[PDB]
Amino acid sequence: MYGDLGNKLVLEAKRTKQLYARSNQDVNLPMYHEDIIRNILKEVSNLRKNTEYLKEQQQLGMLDDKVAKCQYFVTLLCMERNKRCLLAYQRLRTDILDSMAWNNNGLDTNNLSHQEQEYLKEYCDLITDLKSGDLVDIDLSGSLVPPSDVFIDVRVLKDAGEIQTEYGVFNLIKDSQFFVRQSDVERLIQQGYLQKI
Amino acid sequence: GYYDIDDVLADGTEFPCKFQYDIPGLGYLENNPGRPITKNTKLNLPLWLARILAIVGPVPFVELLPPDMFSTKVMNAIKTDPVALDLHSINSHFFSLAIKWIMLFSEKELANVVSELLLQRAQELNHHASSLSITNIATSTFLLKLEEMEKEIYKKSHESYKDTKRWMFKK
Amino acid sequence: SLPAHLQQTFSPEEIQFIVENEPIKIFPRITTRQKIRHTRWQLITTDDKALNNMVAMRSTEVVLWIALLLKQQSKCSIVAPQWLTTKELDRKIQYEKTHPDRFSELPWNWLVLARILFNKAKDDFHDPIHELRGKIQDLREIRQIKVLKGLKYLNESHLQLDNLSLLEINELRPFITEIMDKLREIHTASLT
Amino acid sequence: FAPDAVFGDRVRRFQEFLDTFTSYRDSVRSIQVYNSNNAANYNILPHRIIISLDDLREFDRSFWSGILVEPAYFIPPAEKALTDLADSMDDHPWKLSFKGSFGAHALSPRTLTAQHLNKLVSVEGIVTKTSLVRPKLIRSVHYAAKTGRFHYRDYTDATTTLTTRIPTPAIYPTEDTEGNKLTTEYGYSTFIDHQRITVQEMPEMAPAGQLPRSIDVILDDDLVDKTKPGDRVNVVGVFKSLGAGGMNQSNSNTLIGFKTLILGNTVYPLHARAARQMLTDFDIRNINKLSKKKDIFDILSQSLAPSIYGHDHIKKAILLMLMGGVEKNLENGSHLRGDINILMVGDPSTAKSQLLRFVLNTASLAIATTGRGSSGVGLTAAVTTDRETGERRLEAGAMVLADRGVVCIDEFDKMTDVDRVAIHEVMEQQTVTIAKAGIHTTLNARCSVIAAANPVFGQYDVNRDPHQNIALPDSLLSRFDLLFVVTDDINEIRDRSISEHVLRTHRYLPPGYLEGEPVRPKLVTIPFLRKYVQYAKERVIPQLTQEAINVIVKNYTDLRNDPITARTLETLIRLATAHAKVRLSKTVNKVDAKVAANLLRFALLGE
Amino acid sequence: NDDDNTEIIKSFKNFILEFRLDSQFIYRDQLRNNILVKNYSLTVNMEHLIGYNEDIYKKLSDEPSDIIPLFETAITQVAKRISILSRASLPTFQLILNSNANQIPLRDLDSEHVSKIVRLSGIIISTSVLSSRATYLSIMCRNCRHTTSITINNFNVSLPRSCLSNCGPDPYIIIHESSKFIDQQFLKLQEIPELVPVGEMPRNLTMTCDRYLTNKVIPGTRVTIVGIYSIYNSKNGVAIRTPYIKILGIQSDVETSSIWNSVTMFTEEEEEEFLQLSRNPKLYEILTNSIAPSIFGNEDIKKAIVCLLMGGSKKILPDGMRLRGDINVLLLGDPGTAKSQLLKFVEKVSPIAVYTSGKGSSAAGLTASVQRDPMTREFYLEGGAMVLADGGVVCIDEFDKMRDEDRVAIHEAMEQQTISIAKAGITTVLNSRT
Ligand SMILES: Nc1ncnc2c1ncn2[C@@H]1O[C@H](COP(=O)(O)OP(=O)(O)NP(=O)(O)O)[C@@H](O)[C@H]1O
Ligand SMILES: Nc1ncnc2c1ncn2[C@@H]1O[C@H](COP(=O)(O)OP(=O)(O)NP(=O)(O)O)[C@@H](O)[C@H]1O
Ligand SMILES: [Mg+2]
Ligand SMILES: [Mg+2]
Ligand SMILES: [Zn+2]
Repeated sequence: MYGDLGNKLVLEAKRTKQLYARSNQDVNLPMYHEDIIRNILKEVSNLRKNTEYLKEQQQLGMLDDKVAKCQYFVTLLCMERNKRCLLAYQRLRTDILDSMAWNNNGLDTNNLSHQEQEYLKEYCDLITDLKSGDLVDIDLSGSLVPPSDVFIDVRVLKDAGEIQTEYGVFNLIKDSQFFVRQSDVERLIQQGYLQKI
Repeated sequence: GYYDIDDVLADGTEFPCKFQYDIPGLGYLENNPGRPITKNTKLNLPLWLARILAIVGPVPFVELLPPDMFSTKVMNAIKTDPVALDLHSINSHFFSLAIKWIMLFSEKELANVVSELLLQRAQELNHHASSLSITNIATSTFLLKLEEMEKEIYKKSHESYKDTKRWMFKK
Repeated sequence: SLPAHLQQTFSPEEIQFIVENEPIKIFPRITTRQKIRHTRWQLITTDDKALNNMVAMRSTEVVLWIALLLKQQSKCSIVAPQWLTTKELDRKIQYEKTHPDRFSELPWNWLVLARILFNKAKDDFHDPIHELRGKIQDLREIRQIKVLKGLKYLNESHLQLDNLSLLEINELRPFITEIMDKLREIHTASLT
Repeated sequence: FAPDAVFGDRVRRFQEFLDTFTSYRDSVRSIQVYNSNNAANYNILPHRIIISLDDLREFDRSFWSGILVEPAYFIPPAEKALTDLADSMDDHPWKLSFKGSFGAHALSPRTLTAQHLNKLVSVEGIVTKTSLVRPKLIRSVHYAAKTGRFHYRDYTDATTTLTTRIPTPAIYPTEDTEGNKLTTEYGYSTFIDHQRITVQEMPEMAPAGQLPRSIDVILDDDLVDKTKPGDRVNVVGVFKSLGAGGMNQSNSNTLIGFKTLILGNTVYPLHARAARQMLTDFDIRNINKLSKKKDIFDILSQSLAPSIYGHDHIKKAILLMLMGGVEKNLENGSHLRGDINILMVGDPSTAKSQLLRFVLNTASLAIATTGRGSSGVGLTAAVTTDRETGERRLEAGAMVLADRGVVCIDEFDKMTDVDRVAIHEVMEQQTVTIAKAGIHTTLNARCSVIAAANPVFGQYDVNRDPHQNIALPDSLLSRFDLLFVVTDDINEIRDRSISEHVLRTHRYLPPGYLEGEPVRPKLVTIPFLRKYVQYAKERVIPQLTQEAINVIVKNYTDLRNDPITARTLETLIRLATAHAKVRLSKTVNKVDAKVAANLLRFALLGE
Repeated sequence: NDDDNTEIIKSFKNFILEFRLDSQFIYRDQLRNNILVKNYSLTVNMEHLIGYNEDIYKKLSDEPSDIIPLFETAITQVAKRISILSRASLPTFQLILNSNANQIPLRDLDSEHVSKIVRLSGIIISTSVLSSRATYLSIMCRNCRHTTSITINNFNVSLPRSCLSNCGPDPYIIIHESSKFIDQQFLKLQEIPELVPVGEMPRNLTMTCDRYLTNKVIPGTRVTIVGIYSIYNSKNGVAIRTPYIKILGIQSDVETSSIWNSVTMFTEEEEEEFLQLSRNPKLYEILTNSIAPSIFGNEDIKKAIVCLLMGGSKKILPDGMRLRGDINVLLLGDPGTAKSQLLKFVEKVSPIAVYTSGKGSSAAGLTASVQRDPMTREFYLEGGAMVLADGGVVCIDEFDKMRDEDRVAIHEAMEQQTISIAKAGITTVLNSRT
């Protein structure tokens, strides 16, 4: 029956929601269900053909004030349901992509639809437009854990050689350790090169 | 919410419907597009459809028969022992569906019973959410009997307690 | 753009950040008040005057994140607030035991500030710190009993929690608001 | 706090409850007038009421939770109030029973726990080891020969009362206070019937690798003999401890525990997935409506085992075997059996065991057995000592427990022959005879045996005769009504059909479970089918008729005059009579004889 | 005496209320967290008790049968003080002990260990039903109805011999309505197989647990035990008494299906580890490599063994029919092809398994056997290898040498997942999901 593929798709939605919600990291979101979506869209096209057939046959006039009213209303509701299921799935994966944008890309691509890939590009362009405009003195893409300590120990987890910072350098020797201003290394903690606190 | 996935799922559950008219062409609800639906046909329809056909008509096109999940058997089981009851086995979305049913047919008795159920289970749920490790079988059994609605409230509550305990004891 | 767990509550770290904005009394171990016979603090979130005019062991009041930053070094000692002493905590325990319905009027920051100062200023207490930790524990346990008694009376209408701490509130918030919301939704659904 | 001070208030509150929910007053008066009529008219209803425990909750939650959590202090005032109500009706202590919504007090013999002691509990299980019924002395009356007065003595033990009253040593008086000789007056003295049963945990519920637990129930007066062994049951009663538990210093053992019991208040037989299903007039009308559909026998037999492809003639025979023909009793008490006995012998993986398991789930009363797992004694009946008294007593085996039911036997040819020697009397005479241990008795075993077997070789060998293929003696095979031979004979069309059916069968998902989650063309439903079988067994006894006889004799002579024997004829009569039961018809007719002959022709010829 | 008992109780109350590591009062928190979920016990690590005040541990280890009840009493008092408002009821809390003391193997325990705290290990071979023991007897005199009560602690008790002020020769009876009771279970522990001496039969101990330690472990599980090695005076030499262990703590190597069928126990870290393991692309190859890694080749057999360990999905249909989920594999072939070694590995890795050899087996010995309970003089049913393997694997080595009527007995339990017994007046269909 016409609601079923929508239910399969939103059960998929719920499972990917749980997959994302169980962990602190961004779990790489699962494959876009192109096949179920195409089955739904074909089902919607069939329901559209049924409305077309019926609105043709209202010229022929069979009991239309009730019977055609009922057939039309039911198939219309089937289409509303299928729209709701499709938009619920797409809105969840949109929400997760927005989260990933702010977490990393605004500072696994095969699993997205091409609309979702170019959407993620445009949304990263938007985040960068915000932190590049007014309010620029705040790195709007930065962390939301409050700054507890200004100086921190950090252990170098992967090697990256000599890099400059605002008034000096760090030579990121493997398994060396710094005592350093947190604001001068936060980018490297996010990028996974530095370990502690 | 329109995009609230647990609401989209809850709307997908099915309720017993009794049709009030002979209507051609709707037989695909009875798995054959080529035949009518007849008056006093008794059929299970999803709530996203049954909700609408029970109001449009005049007599509406459908009457909704009392579902088993709100039968006198289940209501009596609720009214004896709210915390021991396996609502998940009754229906995984029983609270959302009860809210929808109360709204669809204004029913003070069910509103009171479901409020009593929610409050008395909220006590036990908070006890298991507050208790933390330093999973316990007594907790592990209780979380089976929770709805998806209650599982969400439990995860959020328990995560709050766990986060607070973490902050208090780890430097 | 906001994480799922920060959507409708504060993290315990954010609660600490809020509490860290409170003034606290310190004994300086540096002198910054210049005699008539060099860098100044030049703050913008809080008052600059006290830090610019410190003299060693003349007690003075500064915002707590600065007091902790100084106490990270030997350059300060943080005077415990008057409530955070053995006799005062014992009076609050007796109040809690004496009045089952009310919460005692400990300040809203009490658990957070006790945690902060027991960890970062363990040597500044006049009382032995093990007793202060014990009595803070007594208070949290008794207040938690009262919390459980209170949750038996959740409503579709409202609730009153006179002297509950910021941290205790924040710990309970994603439960109480959810349950009262769902009781409201059940109740309002019944209305014609 | 002392119970007596609150007894009066508890009495009047239960009196107000009974006055409020006046259906209980109507029930009391209905019982009374029934008993008065049947006493005068020259069979008796008991002085017992089942109260919906929900009604007592909705009336007064405090008293309701008193009945649940402190029954020793709340059932005696409730029964006193009920007795006073019965007294208030026009012209003996009345007892209570309970139904509904026990919550955490709904248990099994496993999860019943020492925390539940002295509470009112409901336990689901299967009955085993029912004791003998014995009169238990509760009051004795004595005529003092010289004094003229009738003295009396009450008695007590831990089973007679919900509270631990002081014990009374079961001694009869013999002398007055003045020393005058007493004489005991039976008939004025009072005895209750007493029975002790073991309720065992349902094996389907027992967790991985643990055997079923069991507990002992006490039943008094009218509850006695409400169950036999093998009955699946729900018992409601007060879970109690009794005895010294080794605290009496003659017992040196430190570690033994206290004995525990349920003192029973009501006993409900079960087949929920009730042993006898209730039928509404809607059910009656639907059952009759379906019986007039011209091909109803095909509909019902196709509705048997819908997850088994094919095997149409076997499912037809199974349906007629669930609805066996009428048993005849003749001069000198001579007897002709009415069961239909089926043997499925054939290749492996031909659904023989699955069909037995469907029958086990569909008949009103079915007992499962397997060839190796069954002893001949374990099949008929076994002598044991009843530890309640110390006497040698028979324990019913599978054939006796299935009386007025069916027996399923899987792996039947794997039996040892001293087991099969014990099958013969059940098949031939519907009875078993015991002549051992000083016990010399005969027991009823009136049941349809349906059995599954393989040939002596792993698969049926069409090069060789049935007596050479089939292990069993002809002296046993001739006792079965229908001997079916099945084969897994390879064929691409049938293999395609059965395969796609089996894949549809394995793609099932029960309601509410998520995808891949583990578990905790018209056809009737199995509950409907069970109701139809019960209706037809109870309410129609088809009478044989000459127009059917003509078909029967024509077909019997034709089958015989081309394995056939004299017993084949009454098998045809049984099959026709059962098909008349399928039609719900008071007469057997030519259609029934035609179907019976067609089906037996399939069984004999492989038609 | 009760002055010293009061001081012991106060010392333990202080241990609960004062013991602290890294800013957390672990025993106050554990006691509260246990009270909320309504398990009235406390798990104490004796390292912490030693570290707090070694005099207390000296008192406890000198005479645990007198000191454990006082510790339990202390726990009750703290439980009330931290969960019930003082001046606006709970049972006696069980004390559970965790320990890392040196183990005594089961065969070495003897007269020097009587009444000492003992740590050991073994395999549980049997678990009895939950008998009921009194914690508190309400008592009265049969004649004058003098009423009193006896509190009982289960460490080695009786009724009084005569009335506490004529009442006759043996005057007291129990009042069961106001008496209180607890669950008591008997376990039989057999010593570890690789610790049995040369040519010895494996020795076993009867042992008891109560309150929350009941139903915690099941037959076949390998466990470590903390308990008071102790004595009881059996009804049966001269001046000879039966040894047993009063269990104070159980720690299985892993917990599985002890009293749970739909319930589970997994930590977040191991669940996440299993989740990311499930997502691995080379998972089947890694699992195949894990099977019998010292056995060369036989790759399709290892693949099949993975499938047998995992099993399919069991199903129950509206027909009422049941569809078999578990999988059966036969290794038939030449000598020294590592078949027995593969069966040994499968019995080693499976969470539930039994290994038997066909010539060592019996029909009853495999499915289930009828037994007669001697002092009851009454028949009962005891489980064979199929019952003990229920929920797992049975490794039937040496299968072709199994006698044919023993071999035939496997058929039903192997396909229908059930054992249909009909013997000695017993009739049941036991489950065997193997
Ligand atoms: N016609 C059928 N339709 C569906 N499943 C079938 C059919 N025939 C056999 N099977 C399947 O075959 C399996 C074995 O069935 P079972 O009843 O044990 O066979 P059997 O005749 O008893 N063989 P055996 O015990 O070795 O003599 C079951 O899982 C059935 O579902
Ligand atoms: N592929 C192999 N890799 C390693 N060791 C092997 C291999 N095959 C055999 N062995 C060794 O040879 C012995 C195999 O014995 P076993 O496991 O009993 O084989 P089997 O197949 O059971 N033969 P049998 O019991 O006579 O039927 C062990 O000592 C193994 O270590
Ligand atoms: Mg079979
Ligand atoms: Mg070998
Ligand atoms: Zn006395």
